[PDB]
Amino acid sequence: QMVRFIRQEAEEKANEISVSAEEEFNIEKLQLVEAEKKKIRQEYERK
Amino acid sequence: LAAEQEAQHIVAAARNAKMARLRQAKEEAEREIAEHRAQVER
Amino acid sequence: AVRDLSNLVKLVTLLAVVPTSYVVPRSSKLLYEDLYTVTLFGRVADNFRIAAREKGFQIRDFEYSSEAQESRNQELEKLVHDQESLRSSLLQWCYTSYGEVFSSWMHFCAVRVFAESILRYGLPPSFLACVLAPSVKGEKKVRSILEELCG
Repeated sequence: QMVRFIRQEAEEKANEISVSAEEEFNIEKLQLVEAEKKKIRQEYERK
Repeated sequence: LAAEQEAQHIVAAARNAKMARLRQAKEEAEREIAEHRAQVER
Repeated sequence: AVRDLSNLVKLVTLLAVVPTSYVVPRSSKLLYEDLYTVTLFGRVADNFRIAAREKGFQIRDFEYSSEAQESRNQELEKLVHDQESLRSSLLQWCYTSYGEVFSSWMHFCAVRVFAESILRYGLPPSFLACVLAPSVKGEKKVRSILEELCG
């Protein structure tokens, strides 16, 4: 009843947290590539 | 209760989120360096 | 109704329902007896509500924590100490004040008697009066004796 529903909700929260883990890994992967263009611009052709 | 076990799994996944973000940041630094190296080598 | 934390059972809440089957572990009985407890568990709010105030017996209000009950007991001890102070030490102070007031009233009466004597005799201080607490017939006898100098 209520206990089983709470367990299902917490399992959904665990799934959401794991999805957030994967999303944060991909977010680091994208963000490291992001903002590199300006650094290369000031570092490579400015030099 | 199953709720306690599911909450423990949720806490484990929450910790794994912080773990995976930090783990992926270092590896993605390599991708950023690779893009910079391609731009330089050109 | 009040100060029910002193009889608390310390998932469960202070209810003491004075005149339940669910997936939650209702197989329990709280020790909130001075009242009685009912089968309830905090895993399901519905079970606790049914066992406390949903129907039938009503949940009795209690002090938030058993620490509140302990503080109430300590304040009761301090209040009893203050009342005992007011009833023994302040009572002795009141008795001393009553004795002082009696002495002051006697002094004022003596001053008034001296003034009355100065009015009815020589101005310099000189009195030969007396003070007592006789009955009404005693006052009549005193008046008969002192009718020579009556107001």
